[PDB]
Order: sequence, then structure tokens, then C-alpha cells
Amino acid sequence: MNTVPFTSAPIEVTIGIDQYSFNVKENQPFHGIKDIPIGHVHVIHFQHADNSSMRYGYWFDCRMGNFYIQYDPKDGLYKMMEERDGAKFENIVHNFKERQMMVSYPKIDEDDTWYNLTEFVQMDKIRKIVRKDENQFSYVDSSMTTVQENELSDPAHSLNYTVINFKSREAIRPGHEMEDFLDKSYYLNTVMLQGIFKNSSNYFGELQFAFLNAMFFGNYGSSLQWHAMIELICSSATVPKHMLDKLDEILYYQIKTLPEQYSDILLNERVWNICLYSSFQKNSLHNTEKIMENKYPELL
Amino acid sequence: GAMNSSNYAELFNNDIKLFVDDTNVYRVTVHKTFEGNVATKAINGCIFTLNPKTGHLFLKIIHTSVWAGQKRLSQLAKWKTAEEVSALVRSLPKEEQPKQIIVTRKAMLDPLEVHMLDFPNIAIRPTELRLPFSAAMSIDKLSDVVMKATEPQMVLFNIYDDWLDRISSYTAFSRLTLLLRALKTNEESAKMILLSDPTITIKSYHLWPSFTDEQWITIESQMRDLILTEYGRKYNV
Ligand SMILES: CC(C)CSCCC(=O)Nc1cccnc1
Repeated sequence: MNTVPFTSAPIEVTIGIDQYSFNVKENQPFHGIKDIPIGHVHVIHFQHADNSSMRYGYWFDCRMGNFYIQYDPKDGLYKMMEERDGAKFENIVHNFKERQMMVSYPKIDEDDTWYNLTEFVQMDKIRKIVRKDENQFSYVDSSMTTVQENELSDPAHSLNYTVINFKSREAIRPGHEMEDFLDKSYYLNTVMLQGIFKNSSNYFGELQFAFLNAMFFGNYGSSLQWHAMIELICSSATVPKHMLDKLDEILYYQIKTLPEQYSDILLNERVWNICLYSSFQKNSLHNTEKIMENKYPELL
Repeated sequence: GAMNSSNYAELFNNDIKLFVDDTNVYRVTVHKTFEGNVATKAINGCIFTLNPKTGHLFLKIIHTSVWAGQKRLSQLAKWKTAEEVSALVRSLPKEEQPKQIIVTRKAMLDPLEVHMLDFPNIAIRPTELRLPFSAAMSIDKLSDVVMKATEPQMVLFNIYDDWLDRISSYTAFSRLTLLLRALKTNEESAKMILLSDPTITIKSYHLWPSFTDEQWITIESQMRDLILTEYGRKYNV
């Protein structure tokens, strides 16, 4: 179990850690988050009390270094930093734990939610979507645009998700126009899985990362990416059976975790109705169809 | 975006454009089977691809053999249309290729866009105009070449005959759309109007009769009357 200490909390802020959130008052003696499960990526995120504009946060993996948070009064945000002096860091954490000034990652033993949402998400792949090679952790916020959004403007601050475009030469083989547009299996299996992602685990990792950025930061381009990666699978007649079964589990846990009151903005009616009721895979997502019908029957 | 009454003069500017109408591509007769079920029999069809500025019509005849052994023919017909329009564009010299292609039915947008990916600078546009190009098969010479075809064939016509020697392309298109709207609303009456008088003939190299300017005014008035007539007979007004 690892710890992310905070130097202090000088401004009032709602802090998230994965699917959990707590309120810290301005200058309230707060010294970080302990008991963070090892073995998963994590995200620590922020919304200031005085400007709910800009949710922002950091993806990290405690196995890759000792990380802490420190507020910067010039740039006006809580920043993640790495401490290279391991003995300094352990000494800092032990003192903060002795004074009991940290919140405990509040995981229920029965509960696999976070594993289920991050099963295929790897830090190394996050760092290729979010390019800032001098840091071991990755910053994301509400406003960052994707490479594909930038084609339709600062490249260093972009989300480099894999571009998916159903009316593109990459997606459509010359001479197979109708076939490839109506059945996207060659684009899914040959172009994307064999060619770009290499395997379905990397595809699911990017899909899951896109969903989490949409949910935690309201990042619109991430929501677009999540839906495009669902639609590409659902619109393929030929999908390995293990991928369909895994997709059903992935989406089930995403829909289960989504705040009921954000469904209007985070769920695309057209994609979901097409995927569950019209697509080739309309009968392959039983768990997802059941939770959607019981939790969001309005959208459908 | 979409072509409508507001941007109507754009049709007659000097940017090459084509209308594509697919309503006569897949044509069937519905009939009873010996067991009392219903079946369809396809008949030859055509793509109607028209330059509204010059009157040049590229009539691609769709022979019934293209449907043999195929499923979902109404969907296939849109893709076959888009395949043939793309092939036509590729066949034309670069300086003759269109800048825009306007489809008369919105269901042609995605098929045509996908077939024209190699031409990113050709705009594929819908229209809000309800153009009467389905009535092309009421022009006797067009219907004749389609029905007689024994294989796929492209035939080139000028749908304006020689009108552009005397009138502008705006006026020629307005005459064409009026004639076609009339043929669509009451084919029998429209054709009676066009041929009632035996002394006005259709030249061998023309589609419509050789009316003088004054006779075209009478004709056009008779077509408007017919369209209004039928509009009453219909709605009881
Ligand atoms: C009384 C003194 C010995 C500190 S004990 C309070 C532990 C704590 O810091 N909880 C907390 C909860 C939410 C946000 N920030 C902090």
C-alpha cells in the first residue's frame, strides 16, 4: 500500500482519488492519501471550490516512483512531483502518518470496481497518449483536445488517441467500399488490432482510459474516442468471441460507475441505440444491455 | 451544405457541377406467383447525371443482370450508383471533373462520399429542392434506350436540345424542370400537350419538339395549367 503525500492544502478543493472524492477546506491541515492499492494505475484529481472550471488531475502508478502533490501559487494548481530521495520521502510519510493527517484510500474488500475499470490500462500506454516524457505521471484536464479534434491547437498539450474515422481511406479498401463501410471487420481486425494496437488488450486499455478521462474530467474528445471505439466493434460482423465477452464486462462496469446525473452529456444516444439494437453485436452485450435498460431507459 | 431556393443561381455559375438522381436505378414490377405469393421482377434502370449549366446528361443504363444473385437490392442500388458516378468522374479529364456533386436524395450522401474518398476536393451536397428527375423515363427516347439495352451502357445526351443558342441556362433548367414536373404529375396530359400538333416534330438528334420561342410560351403555359389543374383534382380545390 503506497502513499501520495501533500505538502499542504492552501486552497479549498474537492480532491478525487479514483472513484472516490473528499472536500478539503482552505488551509485545513491535510497531508495526503495513504493505503493506495499497489498493482493498478490511479488518478488523483482536483476541482477548485472557487472555479469549477477546469477539473484536472494526474495518472500515476506508485511502482514507478515516489510521487507527491504541492500547490503552486503562481500557476494556481496542485502539481504532482516526483521525490528522488527515497529516505527523505519515507521520513516525510511516516511523520504524516504518525500525526494521522491523511485520508485512507477507502476500498471495500468485496469491491473490484477499480480493477474492472482499469483492467487493461497501463501507465506506459497512458504516457504515449499524454506526451511529457520528463515525468513518470501524466496530467489531463477538462479542456485538452485530441489529435483528431486538432485536425478538424497546441500539439504538446494534446491527447494522442488513435484516430478512428469511418469515412477515411484507412477504413475503406478500394473496391470494397460498400462492404467495408457496412461491415467494419477489416478496419477493426486488420488495420486496428493487427496493425496499430497489436492486440485486443491494448485496444481495451485505450477505450477504458478514454472513458475514465471523459468521466473524471468531462473531457469531450475523450468521450468521442470512447464511443468511436465501441462503435467500431459493434459495427463489425466478425469479432473474436473473447473480445465481445470482455467488451460486455468493460461497458457494464463503465455504465454502472457513471453518475446517473451525467448520463445526458456523457452518453451518445445514436451510438448506444445502434450498438444495442441495430448493430451486428446487438445480441452480444447482454450484461451491458440489461444495465442500460434498467438505469437509462430514457436515452433508449 | 445543402442546395436550396436561396443559393439557386449557383447552379448556373462557371464551377462544374453535376446533379445525380438515383430514383430510376432499381426498378421492379410487383406480381403474384403461382402459389399466390408476391414477387418482383427487375427491369432495366438508369442513373441520371446532369450538368445543369450545359445540359450534358450522362445516362448510365443499369441492366438487370447487375442484380442477379444479389441481396438487399435497394441498398445495393445506392452503392452501385455511387460506384458508377465515381467511375465517370475518373474517366473525365481533370479540367472536366466536377467541383461539386449534388445528390437529389440524402440516402446517396454516404455511398457517394465513400466512393469519392480519392477526391477530397469534390464537395458532395444534398439539396432541399424536390426536383422531378424521376420523370426522366417519361422522355420517350430515354426510356427507349434504357429498355432496349442488353448490357451495361453509357449514353450521352444534351437534355436542353439546342435551347442554349436562344436562352440562358437558368431559363433552360426552369423549362426542363417544368416539363418534368408536368410529366410526373400527369404523364398522359403532358405528352398530349407536347405532341398534339402534328406539324411540330422532334429532330432525330433531339429529345423535345422544335418549338418556336412563341410556341414555347404557349407550351409552358399549358404545362403550368396542367400542374395547377392536377393540384386541384388532387386536393379538390
Ligand atoms: C484532528 C487532527 C489530528 C487531524 S485528524 C483528521 C484526519 C483528516 O485529515 N481527515 C480529512 C478528511 C478529508 C479531508 N482532509 C482531511
